[PDB]
Amino acid sequence: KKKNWFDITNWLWYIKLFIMIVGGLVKK
Repeated sequence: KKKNWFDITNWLWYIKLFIMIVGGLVKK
């Protein structure tokens, strides 16, 4: 489990969604 935690693909969804939740605030 913890040895595979470096696979950014697990938490990549929250990164892609960060642009969706902000919409217009994406530029900061």
